[PDB]
Amino acid sequence: KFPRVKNWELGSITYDTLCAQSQQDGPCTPRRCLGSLVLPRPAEQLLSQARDFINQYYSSIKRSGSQAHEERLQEVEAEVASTGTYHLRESELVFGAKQAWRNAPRCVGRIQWGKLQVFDARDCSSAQEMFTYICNHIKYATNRGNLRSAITVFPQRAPGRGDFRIWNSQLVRYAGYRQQDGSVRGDPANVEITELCIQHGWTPGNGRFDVLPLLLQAPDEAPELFVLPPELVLEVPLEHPTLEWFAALGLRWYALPAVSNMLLEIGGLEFSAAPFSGWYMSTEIGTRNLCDPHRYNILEDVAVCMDLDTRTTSSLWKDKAAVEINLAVLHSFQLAKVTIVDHHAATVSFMKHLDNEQKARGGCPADWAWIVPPISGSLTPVFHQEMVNYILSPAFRYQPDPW
Amino acid sequence: GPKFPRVKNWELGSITYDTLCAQSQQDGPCTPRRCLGSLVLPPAEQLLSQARDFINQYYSSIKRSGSQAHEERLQEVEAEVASTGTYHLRESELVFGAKQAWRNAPRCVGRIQWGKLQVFDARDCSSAQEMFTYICNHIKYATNRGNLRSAITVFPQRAPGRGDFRIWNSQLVRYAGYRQQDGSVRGDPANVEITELCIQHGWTPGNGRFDVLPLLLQAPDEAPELFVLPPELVLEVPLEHPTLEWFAALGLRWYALPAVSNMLLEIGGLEFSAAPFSGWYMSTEIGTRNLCDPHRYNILEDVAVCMDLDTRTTSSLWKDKAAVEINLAVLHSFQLAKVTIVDHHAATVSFMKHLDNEQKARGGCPADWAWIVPPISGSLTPVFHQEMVNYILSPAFRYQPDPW
Ligand code: HEM
Ligand code: HEM
Ligand SMILES: N=C(NCCC[C@H](N)C(=O)N[C@@H](CCN)C(N)=O)N[N+](=O)[O-]
Ligand SMILES: N=C(NCCC[C@H](N)C(=O)N[C@@H](CCN)C(N)=O)N[N+](=O)[O-]
Ligand SMILES: C[C@H](O)[C@H](O)[C@H]1CNc2nc(N)[nH]c(=O)c2N1
Ligand SMILES: C[C@H](O)[C@H](O)[C@H]1CNc2nc(N)[nH]c(=O)c2N1
Ligand SMILES: [Zn+2]
Repeated sequence: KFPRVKNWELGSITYDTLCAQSQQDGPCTPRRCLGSLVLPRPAEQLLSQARDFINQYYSSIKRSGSQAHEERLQEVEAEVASTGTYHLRESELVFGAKQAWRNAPRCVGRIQWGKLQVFDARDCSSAQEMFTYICNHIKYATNRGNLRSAITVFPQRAPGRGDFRIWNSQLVRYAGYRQQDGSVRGDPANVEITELCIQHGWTPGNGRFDVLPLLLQAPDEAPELFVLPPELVLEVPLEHPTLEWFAALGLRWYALPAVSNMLLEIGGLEFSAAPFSGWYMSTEIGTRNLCDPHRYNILEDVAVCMDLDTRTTSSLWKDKAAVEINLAVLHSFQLAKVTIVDHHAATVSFMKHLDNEQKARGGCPADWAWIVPPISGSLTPVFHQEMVNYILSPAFRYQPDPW
Repeated sequence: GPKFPRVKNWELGSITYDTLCAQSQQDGPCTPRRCLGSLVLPPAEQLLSQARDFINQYYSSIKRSGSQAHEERLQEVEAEVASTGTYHLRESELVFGAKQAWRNAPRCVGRIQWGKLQVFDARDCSSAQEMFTYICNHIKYATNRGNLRSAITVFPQRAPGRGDFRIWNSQLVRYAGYRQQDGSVRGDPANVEITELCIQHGWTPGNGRFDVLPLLLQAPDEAPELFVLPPELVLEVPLEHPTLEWFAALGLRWYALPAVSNMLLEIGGLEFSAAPFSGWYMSTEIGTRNLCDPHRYNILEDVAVCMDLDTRTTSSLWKDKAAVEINLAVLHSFQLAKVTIVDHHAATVSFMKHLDNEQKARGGCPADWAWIVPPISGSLTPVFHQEMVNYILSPAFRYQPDPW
């Protein structure tokens, strides 16, 4: 029943009893674990999810069982029985948003979960309106390099009607232009979305870091193209602290990470468009985006620049190159006074979070493969920490691409 | 589409379906409610079906499934288990089972070599002293003066009532761990307990940072006897860095032969409580875990100081910089001393090749992602981008309780 969770660096042991609160199934079975896979292969229902969430809400404000709680439960009941759905009060939406983040098994920056600026954009009715909301989110979230965690929530999904959607995976991304020989100019992960924009009328550029335009879609309407104001998108030029030649690579990366393709679920209500943003962990840029073989794959260039023996693996030219690249990122952002957290500082904070959560809820869902950084795994405390992964709600989930 | 786990490699975009998982006959630690994938430690009738299953596996491997020899061996096993409670494997069956266990090991990234394993049968062994002889022969052959050769020595199987054959040490070669007066540990903290058992058993302990421990071998129903390994047999590699001339002055060293010895080899229901196996190292086992783990030698800070790095702030990546040089030092000294070793880049690339081989051969390959991805430079190796299905196949290697 209750799993024994152990830390092999300290020898400490805990028991996760929070997992018993999981109402949704994961991909694993007793016959085989599929935990390393990235994606997941009625009034009665909604009403129970709803009641559960309203319960979670009143416990949070410690007025559980009070009159306000009973009344709110009747309100939800009344509305669903009559209309087959219901709506969240703004304070409830704020609570749910923070809970969804807190329960995100794959997020290592959850120690911040309680500090989330929630923008209610549920009174939105057009791509143009979505665009203004998104532009405000960015201005606020970016805050002159002193990033602030924020989420903007658009109109919930409705039976029969189409979903409100942001077609980009993130609010800010660089284009990927397929060229003559199947090669790619820019970010290879964004080839498809870069072409969808062009197909909808965007005048493509020809650089390695062309910030893409947003394709916003209001219910049952073809998406609309919007270009983000260059001054709204803060970027950081990457230069190395000692290798004067690094800058010559002209590498640069935007300061704001803001997933916009995930779905936010609360009390059974589904918000198909709810972009969120906190701040980068340096490895996301230095390791994954700049070094993945299917991304900017610059590992070799930096290696040759450092004059390394890229002739053999055992020379570890790749490992050496990666480290400087990550150092270059940390340095640059620090130099541009833009918020960023290295993977050591980040994982250290997660461990406290795991402790805070152990005492607060008796456990914490975590996905090991995602919590452990892409470089220097065992050198971080999370590597040595066993973790239990299960699905809690409020939750952020993946959803199909709208095309 | 196919009703089997879909597996994707996000670097190449390719897909496969694992159908091999259908063959697993033992539940794992997970359930639809929660994944415990990251946890390290998560009846004549029953023995009969396990054995029949194995025999079938054997005859399939030699392409004689359904034949008379097959149907006769099955008859033979039932007869034997029927009038004794257990049964015995044939030479060729043990060799096939030992290799399959290696082959089925979810946590081993070196499985591409599973085919080339030297199986030393030692089921005749009847004393602790003879256990020592067998082990010394293993080390001698496996070490092969630096050109390591995969091998496993199988001792007598667990018998009804009779005591198990057990090697008390975790590996045939391990360094001592001495608890100090002030609380710290001299040597390898991981082996503090076994070092204490070697002493409670008459061993005259040394006081170095790298003292090779003696072996505590145990024959059925007898207390363990203490055997000291002849130094000439235990090959060690002094570590030095290729350009940091001062690294050699740290006096760090590591043995060449990794030989797990506390694992139980299970074949067709038979349990081999003592069956030490050895291959060769992946540089990160030494350079990253053993030398840099906080609870091991913990030399990260020392090395960082020597490189004159700013250990006051995390964002300097002093830990990352040192770990890299240490790992390179392990690779450089092994290459220098002509001792077999493989870095995490070559190792993982060869494992990708293995996955591709097993896809065609068995329709899948059970793998533990957390154990396959190396402790450093994770996403720089191809396995990180490879999804993996994990399940228990038999024969297999299993953890077993400490004999004491
Ligand atoms: C305060 C700064 C934060 C940091 C440093 C942080 C860091 C991370 C990192 C490293 C990842 C993995 C990214 C990847 O490898 O693709 C992640 C995933 C995630 N984070 Fe956070 N996070 C932070 C804030 C937030 C906020 C504000 C939210 C939303 C309210 C959030 C929601 C999530 C979710 C949903 C995932 C998993 C997404 C997926 O499955 O792909 N994070 N976070
Ligand atoms: C040929 C060279 C080999 C290499 C490079 C190799 C490499 C590895 C590595 C890196 C690990 C993980 C070590 C750890 O983190 O504790 C491992 C685990 C394992 N290997 Fe291999 N291996 C090789 C040969 C063998 C052989 C000969 C066998 C058995 C016949 C074997 C059986 C296993 C098993 C069962 C595990 C997991 C044990 C556990 O759960 O602690 N390996 N191997
Ligand atoms: N630090 C954050 N990182 C989010 C990183 C998102 C990642 N770069 C990405 O592209 N994720 C894919 C999912 C990749 N499996 C997506 N569709 O958004 N988030 N934040 O709020 O501060
Ligand atoms: N390279 C190998 N490494 C074996 C790794 C052994 C590891 N150092 C260790 O101490 N393992 C624990 C098991 C930890 N789960 C043990 N009890 O032997 N194996 N080989 O045959 O080539
Ligand atoms: C196949 C494997 O699950 C996949 O590559 C995972 C591993 N760990 C990860 N960890 C983080 N933070 N982000 C990722 O995208 C991944 N990808
Ligand atoms: C808690 C976590 O399971 C533990 O630290 C695991 C992770 N991956 C590992 N991988 C290998 N090869 N060896 C190990 O000892 C571990 N330890
Ligand atoms: Zn699992």
